Amino acid sequence: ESHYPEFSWDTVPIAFHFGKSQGLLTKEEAEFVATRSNFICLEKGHATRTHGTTEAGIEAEARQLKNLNPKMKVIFYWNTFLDYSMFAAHKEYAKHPQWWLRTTTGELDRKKGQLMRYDLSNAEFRNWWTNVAAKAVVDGTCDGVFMDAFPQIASQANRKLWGDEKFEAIQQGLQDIIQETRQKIGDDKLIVYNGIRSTPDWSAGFDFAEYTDAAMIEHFGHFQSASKETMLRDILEMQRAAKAGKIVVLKGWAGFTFIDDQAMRKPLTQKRRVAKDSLKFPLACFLAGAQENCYFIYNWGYRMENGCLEWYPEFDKPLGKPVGEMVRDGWKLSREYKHASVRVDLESKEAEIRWR
Repeated sequence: ESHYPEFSWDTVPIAFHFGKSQGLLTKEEAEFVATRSNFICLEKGHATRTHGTTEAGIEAEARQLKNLNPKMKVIFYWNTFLDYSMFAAHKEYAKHPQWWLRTTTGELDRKKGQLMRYDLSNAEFRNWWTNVAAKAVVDGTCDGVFMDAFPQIASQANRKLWGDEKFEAIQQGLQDIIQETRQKIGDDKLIVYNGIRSTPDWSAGFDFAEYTDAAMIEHFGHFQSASKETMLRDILEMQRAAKAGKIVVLKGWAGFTFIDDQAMRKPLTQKRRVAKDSLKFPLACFLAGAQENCYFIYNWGYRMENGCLEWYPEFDKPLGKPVGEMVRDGWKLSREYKHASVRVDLESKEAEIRWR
């Protein structure tokens, strides 16, 4: 409620989610972000080239953004499952081998690149992890935390590595770490998590709602979520969770993603042409289902340069409050706003936005 980012329907509601590893945002970049949104999550690595640690880079960025826009809610990225190297916290975790997660054989559980995965069932680890979040948001200038990697924690394949007993303890540990985060950071801070996910094999809607404020739909229209069935499931879950009072962040992709090699090799001007042509469909999907506290992100990745500071005239046009609920006819969706009429067909991937 009162701790949410200040929401408006005046124009398309926008959020940001990115990092600039090479330094703080320039004056122009910070002015752009702070003026055009009240809601940004700063990624791992942000400003580490000049500030050393992600914690120091994010803290300095939060201060400069809030000097520009005191209503900007700045969210600290803190992965719930993975021990990334570019945080001061990494060399703290390195000193607590009693916490480290192992497979049934006693081998350390690490992703490729010697990236340890956390044993959420360990209470001492959880106290430390939530302390890192509290340092960033209570003592520091951020307004909340972005808890990534829930689908990885829940993956049934982890049972093979850990055994069933440890798997269940880790799933309970996720419940406990979310609760303990809320207790340590307070009721006026935001908990954003990743997230809502719809694939043919595995799906997750908004969860942990007594504690979490916001969920990302990270894969909208892309990855294993491009089918009409999974798109409809994502849009309907946005509608449902936001009608129930939650924040939903729909991550649109600008016709390609950061793992699409041929697309990522194209000259920037061509990427921009693709991004312009690719906007209407996901924007219409977002507007079809959007409710209060729903935000759109649109780009091709999570580094600043991946389209994150591009802009489009659609984001400047009067939108206004919805004047009716989303209407569905099979794969076709429509929505009426005070200053716009939205139509999208998930089966043909056609869309129309009539601005007025």
